[PDB]
Amino acid sequence: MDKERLARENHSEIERRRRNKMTAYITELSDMVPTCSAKPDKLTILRMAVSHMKSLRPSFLTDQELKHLILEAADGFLFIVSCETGRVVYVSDSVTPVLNQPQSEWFGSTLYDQVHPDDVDKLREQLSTSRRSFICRMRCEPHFVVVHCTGYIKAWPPAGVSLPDDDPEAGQGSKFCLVAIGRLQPTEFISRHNIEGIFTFVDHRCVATVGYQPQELLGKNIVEFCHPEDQQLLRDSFQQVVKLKGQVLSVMFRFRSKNQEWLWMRTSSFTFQNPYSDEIEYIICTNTNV
Amino acid sequence: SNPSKRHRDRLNTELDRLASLLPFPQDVINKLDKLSVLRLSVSYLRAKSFFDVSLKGVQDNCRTKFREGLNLQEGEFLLQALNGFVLVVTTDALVFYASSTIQDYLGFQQSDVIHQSVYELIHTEDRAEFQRQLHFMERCFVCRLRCLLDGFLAMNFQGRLKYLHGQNKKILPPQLALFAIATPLQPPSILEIRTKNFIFRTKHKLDFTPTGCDAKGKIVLGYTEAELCMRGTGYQFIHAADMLYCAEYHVRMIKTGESGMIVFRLLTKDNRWTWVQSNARLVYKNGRPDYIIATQRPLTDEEGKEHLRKRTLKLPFMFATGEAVLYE
DNA sequence: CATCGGGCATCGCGTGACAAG
DNA sequence: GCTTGTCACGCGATGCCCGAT
Ligand SMILES: O=C1C[C@H](c2ccccc2)Oc2ccc3ccccc3c21
Repeated sequence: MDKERLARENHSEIERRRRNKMTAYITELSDMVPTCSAKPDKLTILRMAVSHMKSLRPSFLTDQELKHLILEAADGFLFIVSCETGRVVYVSDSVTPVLNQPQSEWFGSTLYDQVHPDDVDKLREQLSTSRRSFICRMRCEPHFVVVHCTGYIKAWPPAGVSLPDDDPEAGQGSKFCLVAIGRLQPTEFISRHNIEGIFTFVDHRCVATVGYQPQELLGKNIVEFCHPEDQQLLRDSFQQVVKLKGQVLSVMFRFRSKNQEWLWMRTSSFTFQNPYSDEIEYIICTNTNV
Repeated sequence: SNPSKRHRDRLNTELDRLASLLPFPQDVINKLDKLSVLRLSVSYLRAKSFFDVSLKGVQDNCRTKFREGLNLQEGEFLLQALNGFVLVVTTDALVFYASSTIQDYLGFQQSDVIHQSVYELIHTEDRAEFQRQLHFMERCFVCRLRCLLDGFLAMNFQGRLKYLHGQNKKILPPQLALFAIATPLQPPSILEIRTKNFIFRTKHKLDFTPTGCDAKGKIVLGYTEAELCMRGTGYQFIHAADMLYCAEYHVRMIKTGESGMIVFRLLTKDNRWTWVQSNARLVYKNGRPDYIIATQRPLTDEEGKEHLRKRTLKLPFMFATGEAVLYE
């Protein structure tokens, strides 16, 4: 068709859609301001909106509104610790609905004092020397919770915040700080263990077989997941597979699944020998559902 | 003068007075058009009306002024710890709110995305999925969003469906809006950035127990020299899908002094797998083997999986994938 | 208690200048 | 040198207000 004419009509349509958008926004403003929706023209709606915004009023949201949105989205509590000693510099009130602990228990504490001892080492690895993401077990007999932490390393002190002379923070002199959020949270698979039974390699198909993620098994002994009436049989199988190197030993036992159910599993086990010194590197296991 | 222009000037005066009150820096306000001026005015009003009904401090026992200053920024601190951005989306797929950090992850300005169709930011093939997540409450899914940074970024959305009060729909009850946090994704593998000629050499005992390592090796694998020799032989470092290949090539090296090119995965100190193309040589002393010198070059995941697809021997566990740990 | 014409105010439409990209 | 969009402007068709019937 005529190029000039279709350009003209497209432009007219664009302007008409712009006008319609403007009037729709005017109607939204009339719906949003106080006594407009209790009808007026465009100018009065605009003046009343101007007055209402003058009443209401840089960031689009206040700090508390942003915090509210984040917490409503995915819970969590903010903690700022020092990377030197783990000293808890700040902790929000959200630690109470998350860990069932008052703010006082964390203030004057250190991050290592609030999580499981077996994780302390790991936390050091996460605190030595931008983004950080890890999983630990925090306190609340003592009871622990798996807590996922996502945060970042920030130069201390922070900008904008005043640090008075008589403040407890005035003498610490920390250079870096971790600012993070903590939140509550028939196939087969192969695995490699040490001669004592500790999961040192876990196939990803574990999820489809026992319901665990690989990280939930690595480091733990396989006997911890086995039924007590089969624990000694499994331990004897692991003991004898070491003595008969290269030989394959099969053992059937009950495995505690993710739902804490009992799954009957057949485990084939043999040893991997160093091709120079013939020493056992690890035990290869194929664990199959039955 | 004439009546039409006078009315238009009265409208423009009201529009500019609306713009001067928007909660944005003036360099953002000055480059706004009238349409987005009205749009973000509506957005501010809707947000304030929602927070008036949904919203409303350190313990007085734990009150110091420095802690008070930290509390007055707690919101920005959470936002920066998100590693991503906030997104509140109405039932009409309109962006009720998006935090500023979206610009850091997608390149879109906050003032341009608020009160707009969220589908404009989402890949078409994924839009339907998002809609199915917009209609128990807790939500956890993945979507590819448009990325203008320097074309699309896959992102994990973790959120909830909650009633968006104070919207004055016509009087309709509030609709379920999605409050979510969008974060990037994760791979468990180390690819070098300066990949090219990052060849590093390692020294080993005859049983492939590390004894020395060069600087580039400490950079690639992430172990210190002392840490590399305290975890047993190198077979504790090898992916379970490569242990038999490494053993076969170790036998070859024992037999003829040279192993040949072998592609396999080493376990970093971050418990990640990194591909290496290696060649293990036997050094001698008085005619008897003394130690091993292995010169490795890091590979990308692409070249590594190509080598695995073109594997010489067919061996058990060849296509197995998994995670590992290492102790001393 | 309306109804009726004045003249100015609202308002939607199409087009042209102008500019970012 | 083309495309999409913003802003202003001219222009009628109704709107509102209000003396004057
Ligand atoms: O070259 C290596 C790397 C590695 C290693 C390097 C650094 C740290 C830990 C482990 O062990 C090996 C074990 C068996 C091999 C067989 C053939 C060729 C190379 C190897 C190698």
